Amino acid sequence: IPIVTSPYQIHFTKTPKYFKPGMPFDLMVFVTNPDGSPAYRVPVAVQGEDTVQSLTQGDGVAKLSINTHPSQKPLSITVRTKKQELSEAEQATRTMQALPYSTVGNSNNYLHLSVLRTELRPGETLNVNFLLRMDRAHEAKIRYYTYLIMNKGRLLKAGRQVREPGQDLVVLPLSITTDFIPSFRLVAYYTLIGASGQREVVADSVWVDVKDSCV
Amino acid sequence: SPMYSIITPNILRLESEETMVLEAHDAQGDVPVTVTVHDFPGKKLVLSSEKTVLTPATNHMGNVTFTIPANREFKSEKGRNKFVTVQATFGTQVVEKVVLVSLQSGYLFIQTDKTIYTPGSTVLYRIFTVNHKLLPVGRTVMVNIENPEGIPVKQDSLSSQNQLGVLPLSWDIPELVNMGQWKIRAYYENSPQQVFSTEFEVKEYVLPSFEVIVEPTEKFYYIYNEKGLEVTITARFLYGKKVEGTAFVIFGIQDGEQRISLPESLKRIPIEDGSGEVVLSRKVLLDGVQNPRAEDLVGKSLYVSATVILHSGSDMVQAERSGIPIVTSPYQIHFTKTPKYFKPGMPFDLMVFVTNPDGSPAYRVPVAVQGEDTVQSLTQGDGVAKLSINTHPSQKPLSITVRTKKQELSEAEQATRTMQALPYSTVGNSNNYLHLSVLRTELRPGETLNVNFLLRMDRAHEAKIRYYTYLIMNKGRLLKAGRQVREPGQDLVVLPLSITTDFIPSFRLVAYYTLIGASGQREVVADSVWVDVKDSCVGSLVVKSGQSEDRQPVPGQQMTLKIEGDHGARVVLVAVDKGVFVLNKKNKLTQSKIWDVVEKADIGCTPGSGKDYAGVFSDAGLTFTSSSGQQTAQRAELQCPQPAA
Amino acid sequence: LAQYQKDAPDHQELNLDVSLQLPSRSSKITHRIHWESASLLRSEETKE
Amino acid sequence: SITTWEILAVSMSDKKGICVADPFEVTVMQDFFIDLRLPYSVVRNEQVEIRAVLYNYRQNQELKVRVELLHNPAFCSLATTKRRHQQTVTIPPKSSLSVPYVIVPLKTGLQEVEVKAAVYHHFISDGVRKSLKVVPEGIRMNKTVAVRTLDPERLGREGVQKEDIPPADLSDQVPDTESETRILLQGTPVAQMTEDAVDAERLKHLIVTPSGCGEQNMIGMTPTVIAVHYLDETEQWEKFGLEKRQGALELIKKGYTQQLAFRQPSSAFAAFVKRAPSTWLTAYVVKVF
Ligand SMILES: *[C@@H]1O[C@H](CO)[C@@H](O[C@@H]2O[C@H](CO)[C@@H](O)[C@H](O)[C@H]2NC(C)=O)[C@H](O)[C@H]1NC(C)=O
Ligand SMILES: *[C@@H]1O[C@H](CO)[C@@H](O[C@@H]2O[C@H](CO)[C@@H](O)[C@H](O)[C@H]2NC(C)=O)[C@H](O)[C@H]1NC(C)=O
Ligand SMILES: *[C@@H]1O[C@H](CO)[C@@H](O[C@@H]2O[C@H](CO)[C@@H](O)[C@H](O)[C@H]2NC(C)=O)[C@H](O)[C@H]1NC(C)=O
Repeated sequence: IPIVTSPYQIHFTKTPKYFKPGMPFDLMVFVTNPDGSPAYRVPVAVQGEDTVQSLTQGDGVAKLSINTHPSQKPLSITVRTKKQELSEAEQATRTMQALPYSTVGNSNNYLHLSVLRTELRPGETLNVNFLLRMDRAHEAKIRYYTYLIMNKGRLLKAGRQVREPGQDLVVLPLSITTDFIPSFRLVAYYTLIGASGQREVVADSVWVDVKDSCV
Repeated sequence: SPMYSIITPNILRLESEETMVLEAHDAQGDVPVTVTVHDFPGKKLVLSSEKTVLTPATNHMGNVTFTIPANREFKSEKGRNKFVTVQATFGTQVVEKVVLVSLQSGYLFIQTDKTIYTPGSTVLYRIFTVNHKLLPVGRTVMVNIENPEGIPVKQDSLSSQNQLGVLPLSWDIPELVNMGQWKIRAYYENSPQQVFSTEFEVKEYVLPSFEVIVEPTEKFYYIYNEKGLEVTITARFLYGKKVEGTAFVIFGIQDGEQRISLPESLKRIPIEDGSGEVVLSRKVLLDGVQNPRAEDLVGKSLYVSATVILHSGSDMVQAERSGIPIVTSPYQIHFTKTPKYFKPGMPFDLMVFVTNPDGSPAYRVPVAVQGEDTVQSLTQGDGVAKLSINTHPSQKPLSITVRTKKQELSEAEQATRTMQALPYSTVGNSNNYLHLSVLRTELRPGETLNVNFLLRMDRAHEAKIRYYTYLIMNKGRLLKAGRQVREPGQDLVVLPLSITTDFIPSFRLVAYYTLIGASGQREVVADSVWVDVKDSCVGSLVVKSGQSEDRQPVPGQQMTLKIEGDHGARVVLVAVDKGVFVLNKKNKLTQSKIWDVVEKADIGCTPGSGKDYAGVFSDAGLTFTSSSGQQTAQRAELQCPQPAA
Repeated sequence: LAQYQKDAPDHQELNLDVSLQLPSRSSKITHRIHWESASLLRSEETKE
Repeated sequence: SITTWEILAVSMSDKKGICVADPFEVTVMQDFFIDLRLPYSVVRNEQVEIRAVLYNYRQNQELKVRVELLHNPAFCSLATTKRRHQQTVTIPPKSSLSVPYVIVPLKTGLQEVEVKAAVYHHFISDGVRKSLKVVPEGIRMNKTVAVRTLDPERLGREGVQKEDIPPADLSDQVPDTESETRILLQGTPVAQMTEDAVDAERLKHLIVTPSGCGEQNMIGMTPTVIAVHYLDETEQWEKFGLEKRQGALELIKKGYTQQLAFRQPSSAFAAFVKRAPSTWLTAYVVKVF
């Protein structure tokens, strides 16, 4: 039975440590009870502005997101609970610092992945969003993304998602089956020849969790 | 010069709070704004209150409120449309817009102790008086009781002020009475044209001691089923024990409002272990009708009438199941939750509503787009499936067809639906769009919702878009509005939105940006989407037993009734024998039917999007007007334009 | 044409004052029939 | 009453609004009991059968029951004060048994019937006392006395009308039974006497901007002023356009502004301030204003 000052314990273990400068960044905050059990419906907030809050989901994860500026400087991240009636001294907090994504030669050509955060059950569909970020002089050369699915130490699924000029954001419906249990990573990349005739490869990845059940 | 803007709903209501949103775009320094409401036509002046200052610190924002009164002068015209025009003064530049007025003032719900009564007995009834916000209001209500042919026999007039919006009343039925359907009709004093009603039955009856349930295996009939319609009989006493007896069951066909009976479909089965089963074969059906075509049977409906008597011979109950459709498909697909306007050159979301033939939502049926078999999705719990396409910059309408892919079922059994979407028209065909994308789940209060804003324009003007302007429409009024700032290079921004009890049952999110583009021309681009919220109470009222043991109490015994609920609320109770509902369970009021009436009073007519920025707001239920000249389309009808169907 | 409308002529001129003399005769039931009550139903019940 | 009660509760909160709770069910029951199932009504002085149902829900025990119909001064049967009408029956376990009785109603009204039963070797008993309506022979009739038209201007002459309603003769009325006289009045809705108005299709052209001299300003102001007044009384702004009245208000207000520039210092009007004042034009503006 722990002896602590705060009825909660916040962890960035499930939070990505690298943000995209000038691009929105998602924060997956893992809030737990002192023993290690997930906390339910505790409102945590970003250090900047008390208005940006969110209540923890059923699995002990809270969803927050920021809109990063094109700053190449690391971004300080601090999350703090705002549970009512409890004093500020009782509110848990955790602090980390994220690092910026580095493009090929700092060309400022990025790929951004964004995915829904909910208790995912096999048999439902998931919309994967692919966002291209680059100067539009080279946007016509990106006609597709190439994605792969890693699950349980092996490649489960892979394919192409076509893209037309001017459509920086594309949506790919993905059906979740029992094979994606317990968790999987989605990697994606595009390629082109830019600058003065030089090969450029930009990549991105994201980790997804699946709800506990039998195959 | 900066552009001033006023945002108000399409239709304003009497005797209710009306949100007024004032904004200035690209403004510099402070600007005082005075508010005034005039009558229309003519000038008599109905309200002169309220003023505010749009501040660069507040991003030139300011929300103010007003309330439209009701007197003998307002309540004069009852049958035709009348309007009032609010004028807004931004410093010295005045902006004004004519607005539609609704003569409705709130809601009326009527509860009775029973659904069916005896001559010479007492009728107890309570009326809950709430405004459009479902909060207790104190107003004078006019109630009338009419006979089967519509003759008012008893009428009341009373104020619920200081009674917390509850009017408990009573009335005695004489023995000299015409049995049949009797209706209670009520309307507020300041809104005589908005009439509410609920019905009850008068009969010479005695309550039975057991219930009869007629359960079809499927709530529909597939024509080419060789076995025919299977209907399971279930019967039990009112206290929960199994019934032993013999049943006589008969079938029939319902065509429109006229019912045809099949005499030879009669069967006689004993009821054993509190249950029975009877099957109407396909051959008997074809023999019952004189039409040998099975195609003509599609679209008609069946009904079942059962007569059950105990093996003691002392009681008898008649039960009925009706409206069982005769269809080719066990499902019905609808684009009702899908927007009818797509963005050329941008991905578009499809919200497909698949239902069972009766009208109930279907669960976990896999539907797919007709074009390309790879895109499939299973329906969620509320009968909605998520599909999406990658649109080409085609200015030609795009045909969308969805077809279910449920296994084992034949292609003839697969439901399908076909529609054609329309392209969004930009200002001068500038091809500068706004795209909204939002998660699709059963939204419960206490969760956060991430709204995604995607900007589309040439990067020569992307630095000029420094903010978005968003508003939330819920239950015919503006609930929340604000700005979301944007820095250069951030075409996509995310805004977490927290869902509270106020967003029930559904809300629309509109958003827009503005700038001076093309060759020096003001441009306004808008987008919208309609979101559903899970049906539930605003608070939480729970009734349970205080005792934890001594199952099945004894008649007359004292027991403890435990009621858990929000602090400060007033609770009304009624305990009825379930036998009355076995005789008549119609007109039973519930929370879901309350949210059903609210949705039927919504002024929004489209699940978002639109032909242009003006159609976005006009379809959502908003009026927009600026100092520059851009304004919403004129609307003079309270109702929503009817689909072609 | 505006003066034709505005106070547009109409067929209603209802101004009926109707009263009843009851067998009990404790009071005389009296009602008025105007335009707003043109098609209004008035009903009364005696127990004899 | 032995049944499952459905308890409906609705809450009223000034902050959380109205809420209809889920119906709550309370199942009241007794292991052994009787159910006397009467008809809603019975005809006076005619023998009828009543059905009393006795329930035994033991899983392995059949019960020997003494069931008795008690004496009644309003009903005739074998039950008298000296002689009771009692039977001894046996009910198998998990079953029900009905014991019929024969009675005769003797007097009208909501009269009382009572039955009792007790089992041997267990001290478990039940009794049912219910009332049912004893109705004399006959049936309802809703005959009409008279239907007539009221017209004081036409009937009675000189704005006054008087008329009687004779009582119904109804020689077939059952003695000492209620009889209501239902009086209904309904006025005669008279409409029409209105001719069609101009549909405002081709009237959209009368929006003219005032300009020119004083009389020329009145020429441009003339059609715009009367048009808004015509559309107001015809309430045809739905077809014409609600936004166009606000635009016409600016032009009419603008015409009133330009008209005062040609006003003579003696409150007279002419084409110019140099021109002699026009008596006709002065009267025309008064008619317009
Ligand atoms: C890799 O190749 C295999 C070939 O075995 C692919 O599996 C087939 O996928 C198609 C999808 O159209 C199915 O219809 C076939 O039934 C599959 N093959 C078998 C043997 O079942 C697979 O899709 C390819 N890609 C990946 C990522 O595995
Ligand atoms: C006598 O009373 C009856 C009601 O008991 C009335 O007639 C009813 O009229 C309705 C139409 O509005 C029918 O649906 C019912 O079936 C009628 N009932 C009958 C015929 O018993 C009416 O007030 C009187 N009718 C007669 C025939 O005397
Ligand atoms: C409109 O203005 C009202 C001012 O009365 C705002 O209400 C206040 O909002 C702030 C921040 O949300 C709260 O801290 C205050 O407590 C609110 N006032 C009261 C009396 O409680 C309202 O939020 C504004 N709405 C919009 C959409 O701008």
